[PDB]
Amino acid sequence: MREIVHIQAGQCGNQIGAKFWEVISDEHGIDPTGSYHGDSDLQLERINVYYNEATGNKYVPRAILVDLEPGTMDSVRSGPFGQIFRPDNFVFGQSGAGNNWAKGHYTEGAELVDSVLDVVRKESESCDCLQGFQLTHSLGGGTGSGMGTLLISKIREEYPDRIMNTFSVMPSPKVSDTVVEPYNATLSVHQLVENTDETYCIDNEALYDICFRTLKLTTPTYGDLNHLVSATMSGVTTCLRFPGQLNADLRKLAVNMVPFPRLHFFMPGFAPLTSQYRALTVPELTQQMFDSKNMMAACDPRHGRYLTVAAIFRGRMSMKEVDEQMLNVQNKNSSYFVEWIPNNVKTAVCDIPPRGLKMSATFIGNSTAIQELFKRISEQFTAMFRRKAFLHWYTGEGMDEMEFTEAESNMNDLVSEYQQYQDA
Amino acid sequence: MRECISIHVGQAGVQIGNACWELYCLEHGIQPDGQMPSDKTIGGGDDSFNTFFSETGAGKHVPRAVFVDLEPTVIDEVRTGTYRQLFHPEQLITGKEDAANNYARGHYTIGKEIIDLVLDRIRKLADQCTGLQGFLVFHSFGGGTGSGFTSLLMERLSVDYGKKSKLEFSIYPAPQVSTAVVEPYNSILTTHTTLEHSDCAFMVDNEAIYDICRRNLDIERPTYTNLNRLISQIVSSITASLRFDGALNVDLTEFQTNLVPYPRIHFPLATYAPVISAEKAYHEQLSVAEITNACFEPANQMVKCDPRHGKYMACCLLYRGDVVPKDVNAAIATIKTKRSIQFVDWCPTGFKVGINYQPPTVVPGGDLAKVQRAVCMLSNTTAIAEAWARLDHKFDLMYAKRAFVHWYVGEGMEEGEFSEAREDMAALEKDYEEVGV
Amino acid sequence: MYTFVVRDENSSVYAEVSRLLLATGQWKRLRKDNPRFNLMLGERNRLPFGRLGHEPGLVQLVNYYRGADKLCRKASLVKLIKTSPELSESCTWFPESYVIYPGNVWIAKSGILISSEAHVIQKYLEKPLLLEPGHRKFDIRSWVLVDHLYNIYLYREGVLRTSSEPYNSANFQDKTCHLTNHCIQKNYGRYEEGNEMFFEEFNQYLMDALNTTLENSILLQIKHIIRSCLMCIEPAISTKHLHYQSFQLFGFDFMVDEELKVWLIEVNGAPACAQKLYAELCQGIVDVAISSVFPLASIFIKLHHHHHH
Amino acid sequence: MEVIELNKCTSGQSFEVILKPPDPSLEEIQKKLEAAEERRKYQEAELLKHLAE
Ligand SMILES: Nc1nc2c(ncn2[C@@H]2O[C@H](COP(=O)(O)OP(=O)(O)OP(=O)(O)O)[C@@H](O)[C@H]2O)c(=O)[nH]1
Ligand SMILES: Nc1ncnc2c1ncn2[C@@H]1O[C@H](COP(=O)(O)OP(=O)(O)CP(=O)(O)O)[C@@H](O)[C@H]1O
Ligand SMILES: COc1cc(C(=O)c2cccc(-c3ccc(C)c(O)c3)n2)cc(OC)c1OC
Ligand SMILES: Nc1nc2c(ncn2[C@@H]2O[C@H](COP(=O)(O)OP(=O)(O)O)[C@@H](O)[C@H]2O)c(=O)[nH]1
Ligand SMILES: [Ca+2]
Ligand SMILES: [Ca+2]
Ligand SMILES: [Mg+2]
Ligand SMILES: [Mg+2]
Repeated sequence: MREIVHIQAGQCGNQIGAKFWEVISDEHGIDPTGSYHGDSDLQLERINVYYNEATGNKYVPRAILVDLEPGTMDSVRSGPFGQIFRPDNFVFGQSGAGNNWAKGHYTEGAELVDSVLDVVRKESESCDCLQGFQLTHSLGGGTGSGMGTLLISKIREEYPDRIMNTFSVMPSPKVSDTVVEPYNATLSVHQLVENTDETYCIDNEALYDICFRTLKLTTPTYGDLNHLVSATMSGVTTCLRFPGQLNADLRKLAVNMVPFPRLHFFMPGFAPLTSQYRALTVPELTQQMFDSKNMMAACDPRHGRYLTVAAIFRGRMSMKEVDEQMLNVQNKNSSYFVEWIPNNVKTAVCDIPPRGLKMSATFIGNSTAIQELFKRISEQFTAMFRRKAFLHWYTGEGMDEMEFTEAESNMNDLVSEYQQYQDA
Repeated sequence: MRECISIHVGQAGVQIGNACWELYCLEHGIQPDGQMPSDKTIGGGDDSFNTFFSETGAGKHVPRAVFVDLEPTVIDEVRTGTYRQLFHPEQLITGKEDAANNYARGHYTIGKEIIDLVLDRIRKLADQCTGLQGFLVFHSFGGGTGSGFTSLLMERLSVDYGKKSKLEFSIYPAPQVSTAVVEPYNSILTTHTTLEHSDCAFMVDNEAIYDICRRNLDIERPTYTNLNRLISQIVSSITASLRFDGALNVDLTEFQTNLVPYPRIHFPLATYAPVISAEKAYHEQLSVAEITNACFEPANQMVKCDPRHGKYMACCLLYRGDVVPKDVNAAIATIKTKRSIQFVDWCPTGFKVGINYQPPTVVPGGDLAKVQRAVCMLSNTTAIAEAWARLDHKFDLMYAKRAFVHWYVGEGMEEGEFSEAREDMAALEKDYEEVGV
Repeated sequence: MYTFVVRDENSSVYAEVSRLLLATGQWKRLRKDNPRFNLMLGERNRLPFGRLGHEPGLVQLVNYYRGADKLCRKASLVKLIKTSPELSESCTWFPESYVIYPGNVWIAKSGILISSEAHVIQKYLEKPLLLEPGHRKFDIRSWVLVDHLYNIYLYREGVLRTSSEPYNSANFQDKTCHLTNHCIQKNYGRYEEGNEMFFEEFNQYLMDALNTTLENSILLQIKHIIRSCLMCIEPAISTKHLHYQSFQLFGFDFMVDEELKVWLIEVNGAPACAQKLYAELCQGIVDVAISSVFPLASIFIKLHHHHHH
Repeated sequence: MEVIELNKCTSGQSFEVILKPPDPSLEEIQKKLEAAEERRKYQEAELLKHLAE
């Protein structure tokens, strides 16, 4: 289990997806033409996980770029690392999806999906041992949301024994394109609950607040938010991308993080928050990574309990200090970690730090506090759905009201399920 | 002589195998290429060391070893490492995909497709043996391969080699050393399924070894290399009597007879002194009294527990170095008066002593200092049930909520196998208490 | 912030040690089943000692000594004294006791029988010391705190659990004058409040009626008995060099006979204090047994005597 | 304290010292492995049926 196939879908999917490849290609010393110009051997020992080796000692991202309009993907090709992607893996329709889940899932996306799958199969075929897939997308638009979850469903049919992973950006009125986002996210969450093993919940509310409050950026662009997303993505993929101690893969992560199959929605976080000169002491990293102000999902971890936790430290530091500090928060905040899963916090260290920082920490929590995210979207949904407002956009693409009622129920179930274990 | 096959399942098994075979090679004067200059019978023999090594016409000495892992990375470091010429490639067996810390995946799913291959490579070694005793099996309780594939091997080894003895070296899981959350489940499952198939099993709690490395080797944050090098000294002690001239514990059957009167209660507590740092400039060498006395201190045990609140069924003292019988008996006389050493009423209060005059060998550049004399006590105390209770409690906590269970069921395993395995462990805890109070 | 759990709700003593710790602002109480504690305040039966001291990063302490039940049950207390050389079968301060399973006056106990006809049969002290005015039996309760280092701390205040019925040689079946237990009595408080004479008053009686002191006539023999009993079992129960540590409050029960000779009756593993003394004793447990291991931001007498021979 | 059964050699010696006197078959394994492969392949069928819907 080494190779991963990366898929990025829609405006948001391709934007954050493009930053991920910029960030991680700099860490593995791959330039914008695909040539290695690094210094350590540790940069290339697990390069197979995300890149294929081509003729002339080039590295090509195992990346499939999907959209239902050409705009964003043309920006990616024009952009700084655009030339590194395999040109055959740009798969794109022309008419767009108009921020409509139904267009993505049932009509426009249907027309395009089989050709995405042909590239997925192509990339899969030349993998020695495929461990699974990761998708970058939002749940608030139409392509990444609707088509993205169509793909997920299809990939599960063809590769039922491989791991499905998502970086799923959740919508918020603070960072909002259209009023139908709550509908699009509720239809997608139902898909994610059934058809994925792990989902990183990036809430745009939380990214905005981090940019506003805890970084002093008065007017945040999507690029400012996507700086935070790409840094977290680098964070959570560290163990996959460098050696080593725990032979780290998607399945082992899934087995240990997910005590109940539906509850696989993780609350990622990063320390230190950037946009520095002083390096953080190991106590500070440990305080900050566990701090609400550093979480990428707008939930108070104090309103729930941790089922499982995975913390990944990056840089040259005393592991003695790390273990003491990691034991200090568990023993000083012990009510917030469930007693019925012994030793639920798992710590890992990697010697190489990310660009810019001397040391850093990535947090991955399966907290029952995530319910707040789903309740927030369930309320925004019901506000509109009780008056059947904006439904014509979907019913015009063949969907029934029944399908909305179902998704509403399936999400409120998810919320009940998280509540069961927060009091248990 | 009678040949012994060592089997190393999983990462923990394999890396501990590496450590042991490195040490054995140093002890018998066998080199990385596999030549043994001090051997005069070229091409063969029936010396005590031949129980663990076969020989070839060109003079190579070859471990009676099978390394089995469901993924290649760890055994690939044996294939490319210091002792690459030592093993025949057919002894080193790897899969493609590990068991993701899942008993069921190791036992049922990925086990089924590889069990026949491994038994075949085991048969290739059993056919080179004039009179096979049986097997030493090394594994973790926590790993999926270590828990799951081991238990299926132990099932099949009972069928194909019903006459032969099976000893375990088992690594019990510890939060302080790369534990996953599901290892308590894995530990109970494999313990249940392996219980009837194992004659004598030596548990090594990673917690105990880790603190020994902190306290006595001054190692801030012990690595697997530190832990394994130390575990292999305890292993060498225990297997010394199979590989060297002597009259205590000369075959695998004797380990069962001397240490295991009640067949289910077959987990002897190992205790080991002295453990001393090679970076320590000034060290006053410890005596026979002081190291025999160190055998009754919990801080030196392979599992932390309190023998004073339990009862002994058997006690062996295996000395390595400058020791003579009268020094041992004088130390035993002193210690009996000071400490609480209660035996069961149906067993003779006593000690079977084994002394080998060659002091312990140390790996050059290792963490352990050379010592004039050392000892490994093997005592079958009921105190070791303390470890079963801890492990059982963690299982109960998670299993009350059905936490993680779906991953096991998803590999074809029935939910009932959990509570079944836990009932055997409930019976096991009760056996210890009857015998012990 | 140190942490503790509570697993005995009946414990009058550790109820107060629980409340004193919380009201320091430096000790959080956790749930009964939370493994991540510095201090257990454990159960009486089935206390899970095998789970203690295996929590990385916590130093764990508990208010019971595993193995201390051997001194605290009646059946095994007799068996301890008959078998150990350091308190021989010719032990002068223990009433001649025997064990058979289910002046020649005896007593049976584990519902108490006193006759010559009729678990443990014990020599009944026919000629006990009698406090006047009253002509009445009493027993002395001494509180002992053994800390993690095995320092034996005797609390300076004890109590006489008195009777209030004249003692009788011919009449055994009447239990109120022979058995001096606080529960069995409730003349309940005629001579002293609640049948409780504290050490200051009892010292003065001895000075007046007997021309001696509490320290000389009785308390030296108590200190010898406590120290003889605890040093006997130290190898079996000491938590020096162990992965968790233990302390324990013990309650020693004594009888003083006519010629001022002190006799051990029972050692009590989970003792209740006396109503007045809770305040001072429970604070001393905290100072000496708990805060020594877990320091924050003398009421005892230490028992030790290395005589050379 | 009696020191019995003393045996010696050049590499060591050994003795005892007393202070006081007093399986399922190949069919059934391949069976219940295959019973778990059925439940595995049943679960995969209910998935591929649910996806066909
Ligand atoms: N003492 C020691 N323990 C180890 C070693 N490697 C792993 N462990 C322990 O074994 C448990 C994990 O099991 P492993 O043996 O690594 O797993 P595996 O058997 O390879 O199984 P999968 O990876 O699940 O296929 C944990 O308790 C680890 O601390 C080692 O080299 N020495
Ligand atoms: N050998 C003896 N001689 C005189 N009196 C005796 C005696 N044995 C017992 N008693 C009396 O019987 C009473 C109760 O007996 P005992 O002290 O054995 O039980 P107990 O369990 O109630 C003490 P506690 O519960 O306070 O620890 C004592 O107060 C004592 O006066
Ligand atoms: C995909 O990135 C990660 C992978 C892993 C693992 O592969 C892994 C292996 C063994 C055990 C665990 C684990 C994970 C979580 C918990 C709560 C646990 O008890 C064990 N994981 C691990 C990661 O985090 C350290 C990864 O994130 C980068
Ligand atoms: N964090 C982040 N969110 C985005 C970005 N682009 C769009 N979004 C969010 O994604 C949703 C709109 O979906 P979008 O990806 O544009 O639609 P699609 O192209 O049809 O999938 C809204 O909630 C936006 O706030 C981005 O670059 N970063
Ligand atoms: Ca069309
Ligand atoms: Ca030879
Ligand atoms: Mg848009
Ligand atoms: Mg492994």
